[PDB]
Amino acid sequence: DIRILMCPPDHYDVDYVINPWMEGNIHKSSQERAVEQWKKLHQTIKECAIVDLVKPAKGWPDMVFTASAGLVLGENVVLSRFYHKERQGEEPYFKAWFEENGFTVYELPQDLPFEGAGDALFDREGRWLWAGYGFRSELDSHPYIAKWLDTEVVSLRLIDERFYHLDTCFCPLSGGYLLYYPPAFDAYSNRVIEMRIPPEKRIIVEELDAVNFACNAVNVNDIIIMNLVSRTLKEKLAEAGFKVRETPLTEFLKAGGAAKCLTLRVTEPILP
Repeated sequence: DIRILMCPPDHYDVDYVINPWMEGNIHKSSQERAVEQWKKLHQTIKECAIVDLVKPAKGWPDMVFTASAGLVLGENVVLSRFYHKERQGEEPYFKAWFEENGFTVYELPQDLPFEGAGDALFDREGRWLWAGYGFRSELDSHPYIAKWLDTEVVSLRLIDERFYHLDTCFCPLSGGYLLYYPPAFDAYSNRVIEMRIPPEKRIIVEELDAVNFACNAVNVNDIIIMNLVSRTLKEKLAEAGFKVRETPLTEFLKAGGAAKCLTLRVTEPILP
């Protein structure tokens, strides 16, 4: 009953620069290698969850990054309104997928950016929604989300342009654990995190792992899937009870995304 939406890299390239990882990388991706990497990730995820696919649209290479299609809870989705025109053309295709698959879609005002699960991730027990802002999603979008989805929203301010989406530096896990990179957040936001997640449940990443997108991890039950990380972090995760599966995603890091960015969990139960 866990289903994840992905989108294959049929039209994938680096064609523009809308985050720091893309600088110097235009046309530096190998589409064939990207296909191989994506297929390995898809197979690994499919061993843990059902994978649904949306057909990619030519001219929107970042459509592979389905985490930003929208924010799902129950039968509802808040559709993303992308900050950059370079991704705004993905919106009708994602909307069509959500409507075809039975979701009720909420749409933000056109002038109010919000980038979906890329910037907003539920606490895994459903106690609240963590929502990033500062580079893509506007803080003013958070009340809309709170009302549309009937959830407390805990807003977190991102301060490092490399970690421009919440999901690149912050990953709620099963068992109450949180995998995150504190320097991506301002001091107040770190205090907000710390008030809610006690130290024994924090899995703190160091910069070396952060810049390899360690926090951009897919977690299904006790399995965590990520691009590549240190033995130090792998041992911390194993001690917390997680089975780590690594799979190479270098062609996607050239666009500033990794395993989690390539996925959207479309089964998010409403929990009592």
